[PDB]
Amino acid sequence: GVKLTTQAYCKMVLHGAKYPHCAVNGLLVAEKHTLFVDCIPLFHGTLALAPMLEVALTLIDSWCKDHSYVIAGYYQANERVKDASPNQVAEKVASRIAEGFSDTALIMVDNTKFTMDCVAPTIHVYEHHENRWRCRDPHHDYCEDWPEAQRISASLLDSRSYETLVDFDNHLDDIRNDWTNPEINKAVLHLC
Amino acid sequence: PSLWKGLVGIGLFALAHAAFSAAQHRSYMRLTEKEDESLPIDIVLQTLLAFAVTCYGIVHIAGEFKDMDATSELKNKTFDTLRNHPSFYVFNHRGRVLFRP
Repeated sequence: GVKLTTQAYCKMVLHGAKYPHCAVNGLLVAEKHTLFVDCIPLFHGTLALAPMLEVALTLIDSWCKDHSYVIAGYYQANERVKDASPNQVAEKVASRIAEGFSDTALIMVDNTKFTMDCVAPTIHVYEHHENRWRCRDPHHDYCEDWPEAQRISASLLDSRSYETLVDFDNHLDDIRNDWTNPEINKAVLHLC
Repeated sequence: PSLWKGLVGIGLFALAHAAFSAAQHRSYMRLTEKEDESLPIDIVLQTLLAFAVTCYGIVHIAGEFKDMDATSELKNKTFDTLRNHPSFYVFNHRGRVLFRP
């Protein structure tokens, strides 16, 4: 029972398109069948480094608890086309975030199905049971409004909004780049 | 600015004109054969002023200095660039599948 908003999917596609050649990751925050109300990206390329992940998670927790949300999911898109299984980094990060709330489950953007319109749900949701991480049913419905997610992702990609998208790494480069990226949020609101 | 370049040109032109004047004045002596043995004040003043302006322009034309501290131009090099390694590029990423094949 994992539920994420359409804006979460459009953010997924936006971050995948921003750095197509580099594996990316990040978190998804929700309020306390969980509904992932919002998302946040962080870093790309090298992902096995600990200090950035720790500082990130701390900042995510601070920002979310200041505004009543709590981090409740982890996403990671791998670099290789033929790769769809979680690595050590994703598994340990998902295990650590799931220590707080058991409803937290991992999601991975399967880059094999990544297309212009996102014809099929690219994200695959993995649950932790029996101390093991395994994928859910692919035939399950993932986004709340699949045609809406398709159209908004297509419009955002065709509008060249992926270049304007900013993740946590750009915030690290310069704080002047807003890591909360409300620009994509207002674009989503205008499109909807 | 680029006008500096233009400036130096006129300076050389001025110097060139001085040469002509000097040549003519030499002909003067070669037709007067008097105990003058002195250049006109106008030509020497013009030559010196042309030299001054041309050298001042040339100093600008030489270019701009570069700082010795190696961390000057490397300050703006974010980590998103140094990691690319152009020789070791891999084309098995989501870019090809996502974009038009």
